[PDB]
Amino acid sequence: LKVIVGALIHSVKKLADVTILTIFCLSVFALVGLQLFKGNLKNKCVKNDPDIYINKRGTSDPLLCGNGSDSGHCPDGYICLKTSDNPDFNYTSFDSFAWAFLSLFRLMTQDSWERLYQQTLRTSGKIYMIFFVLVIFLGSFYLVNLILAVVTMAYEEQNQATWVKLKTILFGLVTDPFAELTITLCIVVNTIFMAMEHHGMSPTFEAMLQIGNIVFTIFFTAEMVFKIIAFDPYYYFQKKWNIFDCIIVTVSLLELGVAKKGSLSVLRSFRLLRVFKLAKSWPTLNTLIKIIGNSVGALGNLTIILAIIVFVFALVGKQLLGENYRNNRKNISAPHEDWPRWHMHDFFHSFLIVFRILCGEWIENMWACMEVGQKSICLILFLTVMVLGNLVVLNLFIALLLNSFSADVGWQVRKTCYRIVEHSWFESFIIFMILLSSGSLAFEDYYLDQKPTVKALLEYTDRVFTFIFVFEMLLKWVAYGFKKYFTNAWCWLDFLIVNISLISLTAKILEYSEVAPIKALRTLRALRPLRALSRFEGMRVVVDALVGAIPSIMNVLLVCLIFWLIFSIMGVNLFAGKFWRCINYTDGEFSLVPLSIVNNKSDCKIQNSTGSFFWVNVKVNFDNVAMGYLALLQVATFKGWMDIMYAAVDSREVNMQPKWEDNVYMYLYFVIFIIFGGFFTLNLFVGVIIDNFNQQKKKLGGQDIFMTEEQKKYYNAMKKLGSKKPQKPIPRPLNKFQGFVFDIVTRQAFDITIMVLICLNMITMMVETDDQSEEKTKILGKINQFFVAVFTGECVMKMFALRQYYFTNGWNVFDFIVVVLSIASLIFSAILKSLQSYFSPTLFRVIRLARIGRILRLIRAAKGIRTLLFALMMSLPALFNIGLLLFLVMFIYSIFGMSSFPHVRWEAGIDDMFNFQTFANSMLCLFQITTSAGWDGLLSPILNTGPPYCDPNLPNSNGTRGDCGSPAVGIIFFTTYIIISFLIVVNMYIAVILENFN
Ligand SMILES: *[C@@H]1O[C@H](CO)[C@@H](O[C@@H]2O[C@H](CO)[C@@H](O[C@@H]3O[C@H](CO)[C@@H](O)[C@H](O)[C@@H]3O)[C@H](O)[C@H]2NC(C)=O)[C@H](O)[C@H]1NC(C)=O
Ligand SMILES: *[C@@H]1O[C@H](CO)[C@@H](O[C@@H]2O[C@H](CO)[C@@H](O[C@@H]3O[C@H](CO)[C@@H](O)[C@H](O)[C@@H]3O)[C@H](O)[C@H]2NC(C)=O)[C@H](O)[C@H]1NC(C)=O
Ligand SMILES: *[C@@H]1O[C@H](CO)[C@@H](O[C@@H]2O[C@H](CO)[C@@H](O[C@@H]3O[C@H](CO)[C@@H](O)[C@H](O)[C@@H]3O)[C@H](O)[C@H]2NC(C)=O)[C@H](O)[C@H]1NC(C)=O
Ligand SMILES: CCCCCCCCCCCCCCCCCCOC[C@@H](O)COP(=O)(O)OCC[N+](C)(C)C
Ligand SMILES: CC(C)CCC[C@@H](C)[C@H]1CC[C@H]2[C@@H]3CC=C4C[C@@H](O)CC[C@]4(C)[C@H]3CC[C@]12C
Ligand SMILES: CC(C)CCC[C@@H](C)[C@H]1CC[C@H]2[C@@H]3CC=C4C[C@@H](O)CC[C@]4(C)[C@H]3CC[C@]12C
Ligand SMILES: CC(C)CCC[C@@H](C)[C@H]1CC[C@H]2[C@@H]3CC=C4C[C@@H](O)CC[C@]4(C)[C@H]3CC[C@]12C
Repeated sequence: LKVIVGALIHSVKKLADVTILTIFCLSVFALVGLQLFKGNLKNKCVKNDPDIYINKRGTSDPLLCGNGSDSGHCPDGYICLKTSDNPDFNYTSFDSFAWAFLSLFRLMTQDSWERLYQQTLRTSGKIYMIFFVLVIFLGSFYLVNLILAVVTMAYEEQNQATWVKLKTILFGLVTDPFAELTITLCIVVNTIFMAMEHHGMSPTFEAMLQIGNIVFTIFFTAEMVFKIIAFDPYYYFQKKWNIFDCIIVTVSLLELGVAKKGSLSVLRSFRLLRVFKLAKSWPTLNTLIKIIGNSVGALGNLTIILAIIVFVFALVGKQLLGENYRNNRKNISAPHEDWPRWHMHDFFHSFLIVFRILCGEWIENMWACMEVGQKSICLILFLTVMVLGNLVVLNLFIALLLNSFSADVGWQVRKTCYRIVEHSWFESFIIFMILLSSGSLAFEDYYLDQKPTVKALLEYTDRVFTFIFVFEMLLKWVAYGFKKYFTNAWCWLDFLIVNISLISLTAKILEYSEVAPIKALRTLRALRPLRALSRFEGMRVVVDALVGAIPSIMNVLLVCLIFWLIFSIMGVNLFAGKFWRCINYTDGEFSLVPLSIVNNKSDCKIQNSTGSFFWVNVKVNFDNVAMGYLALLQVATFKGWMDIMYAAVDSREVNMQPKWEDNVYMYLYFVIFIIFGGFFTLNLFVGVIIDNFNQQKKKLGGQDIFMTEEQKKYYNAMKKLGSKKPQKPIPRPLNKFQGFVFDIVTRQAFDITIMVLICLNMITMMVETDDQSEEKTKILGKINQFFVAVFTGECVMKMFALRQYYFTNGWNVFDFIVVVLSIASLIFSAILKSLQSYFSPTLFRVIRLARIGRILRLIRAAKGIRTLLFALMMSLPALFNIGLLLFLVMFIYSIFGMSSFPHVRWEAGIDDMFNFQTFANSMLCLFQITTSAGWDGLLSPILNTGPPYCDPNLPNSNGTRGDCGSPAVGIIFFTTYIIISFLIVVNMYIAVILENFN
């Protein structure tokens, strides 16, 4: 027992340092947030007229508004006041450290951090984007990387630790190579015929599909009969793949003999599994099948323990909270429906709740589970499931990732021009004329219409810039030469950009600025910032590194697309066009008509006596295979996963009003898709990526990636600083006056005392709350002097002792800086207390931030936190280059969105402050969706194409389609951005992982 106890202490010691780092960073950021905005979110609107709150369209909750300029304003007739109630159920805010640590925890884990990021900005202001980017990068991305690296190192160390029929049979053995190609082509054609379905399905089309299925079944059955006849059970049946083929074909002909053909729709797509037969031709698909098999096979024990854990947690939650869930339904249920959409009453819903927790969404059900049970018991269960659940899942993801993978005078002029081009006077000029040109696009926003001078200046700048670029291009042509220029890869990335701009501007100036293709091309002017990729050394290097994996990414992309086509043909069959519903739309907010009044289309048509009954489809549905792909991508990115998963369960059949959870068991389809097209299809992409960088690195022979030569030598210098830190030993003072001061300073317990004092300062900083007694305010202020005075005295003592000898140490300079900063902050506060200098309290609470600079002293005294911070220090250049590339991508998409969706109707995620009409708002939205959070909410107001959800007919300034977007371009934009950002962030994670690996 003692041996296993010690073993458990071990394998936790591995995460000891990372856990302490997480706790300390969370505490520091909690203190920063608490000081910045405490009890600020409780700023609901109240009508000047008891309490009168207005509600934002589409949401019953009150509207958090705040005083300031950046912060979100409030409708006329309302004054933002510190109404005493927190926005979400009264359970989310920064009014105290205990409520600030949890908010930062859920901001690190990223669960629904979109709401927090758009609330705290609405209240405090837009300028607070800095805190959120900092906590996401330094907090979320960094801490998850380090935890993943800890688990990876632990498990890597574990891994490396240890008659007539006979005549026909003779003639039936043709088995020509043409036969296998023919059968494979037959499989592909069967799939492509079964993958062309839709809502229309004219009778001729239905008959054609039926006869096609019949003939293909006939061919497959004839082939199986011929093979079994030619072979015997010992030869034919003995094969695993033959058994699979026989099972699928017999399940296809039995249903082909059923009364209701594939009425189940699970059997109408059971034959579709045969596409696995393409495993022979496809190595990547073979590897995917191997991944799944070994996950269920050799590595099946880990999955079994995961499943039993999830089942046990779901059962415990049900048994403990179902009675309260039923007794208090009205407390958490939606305004109209009588039951919560997600609850824990019966085992199925408890298991779905636990799966939602494991999926990365827990607070939404946490809050509600607090207003139906004791806060203590419901808080433990929700947190323990997350930590244990996400640890066990990431334990499988690595186990699968380590077993399947790795287990005349003209020529003189030409030469002169060639030499001139290489000159710095032109190179640097072009580099910063490519930066200014890219930057100038940010001012082309929707509000630009209101500043005629600004747009005129911008168009002058654009014309001059394109003229300059044409001159540069023709000079480069006349110097370098046609073949030399066109050989390079980037040379033509500039040529096509220049031509796009040229033809667009020529069309505009030719009084032909009305052609739809011309307008679309002009909308592609967001490609101008792309021109800065070649010039910058680091961005060019990272671009080359990324392009080095296109061959290794295309195969996995194709395999994922096929394995998703299967699930997009299973979903289209199970439920197509069955998502339509009859809604009642009185104001923005609408209530689907109860099935008592209208239960089908004609009823919703004859009872239109209210003037508002509407029959409209869900925004994301399963009508055809393209929408199936979109609705599977939303479930894979885990955003919009409920609007298309609620429609599924409430639908009954074609042209019938959805009923409350009639298809309560249709959640299994989405659960299965999540499992397979997620944990078993991203694991493939990741393994392929960790072998395409491991290769090409062993090929590079250790050459650093994402880094230039100057950055490499700087990295080497810093690596030496990792051992050069110590300076010469300090001589002891000779005179008693300085000698006694020195020998008192340098002592066994001096450092312990200073650390304890910093800990006490942290304690007295965290005891702070919102709206506390004036007595406690005075106490904190006075103890905020007992500490600043003491630290300044100690710093001046150590400065007097040893004179300039100690100044050589860098961190001594750092702590001197923090102490003098505290003194300066106190002086500034005292001076600003005057009657002449008065500003918002935010200025007080931001100047008071110097204390955290004064409590960062523990870093120099830390054990492993300092090592991890050193690793981050070394990795900074690589992450800087990748961040430059990511910001360039974000800028491209910002310009695209600003040009394309500045008129959509403000619904769901979009608001009056998170629109696309301004560059700041566009950057805010793109930063939010960079992690694929709320992208569904931003997409939904674009999918709308007709009334009432959007009014296609609406002046909308000059906006076309009124308040309705273009679903095709919206889907392309958002899907491309999320995929590209996933690639860039996984590059960042790989860079950090390898930097810590060294
Ligand atoms: C939409 O749903 C409604 C209600 O289900 C359908 O109307 C219904 O039509 C049926 C068949 O005519 C009616 O059944 C009949 O009821 C009368 C007595 O009212 C009885 O004498 C007949 O023998 C038969 O049982 C049903 O009552 C009627 N319900 C109502 C209130 O309208 C409607 O046809 C559906 N429309 C579509 C196209 O989905
Ligand atoms: C129930 O009755 C209402 C009212 O007739 C129907 O709404 C109507 O829907 C049509 C088609 O969407 C609308 O046509 C267009 O509407 C826009 C926006 O008003 C307008 O700009 C166009 O000129 C054109 O009229 C129609 O206006 C709209 N009428 C109203 C006032 O709602 C609804 O479709 C009916 N629903 C059912 C299921 O019977
Ligand atoms: C479906 O939508 C319609 C239209 O919004 C709803 O009817 C509307 O109900 C409101 C009351 O919530 C009516 O406003 C007021 O009603 C009171 C009734 O005493 C009246 O005294 C006021 O002068 C005022 O009219 C509104 O007029 C009425 N509009 C109509 C005629 O459709 C309907 O209740 C909704 N039904 C469901 C089940 O969602
Ligand atoms: C949204 C994009 C995010 C970034 C990732 C995706 C990038 C896609 C590709 C964009 C750039 C495509 C052109 C640049 C990539 C290829 C080039 C990538 O770097 C070029 C070096 O590999 C080779 O140098 P050069 O091509 O200048 O010339 C050397 C001699 N050879 C190579 C010509 C024989
Ligand atoms: C309802 C449909 C669409 C989804 C479920 C598909 C199921 C039934 C599939 C996926 C995994 C498949 C099995 C995979 C492996 C083997 C072993 C082989 O020696 C015979 C076939 C057999 C036993 C398959 C039978 C069919 C199977 C169980
Ligand atoms: C049409 C206008 C706007 C832009 C024209 C850009 C032209 C010159 C660019 C666009 C894409 C380029 C091609 C992209 C990739 C390759 C493969 C390489 O192995 C040989 C050159 C070749 C074939 C390039 C030749 C130049 C090219 C065709
Ligand atoms: C190691 C310790 C500090 C970890 C945290 C301990 C717990 C008990 C801390 C976390 C936040 C703390 C609270 C933060 C702020 C206030 C307001 C103050 O006017 C009274 C104390 C009170 C209400 C604190 C009580 C103790 C508290 C709940």
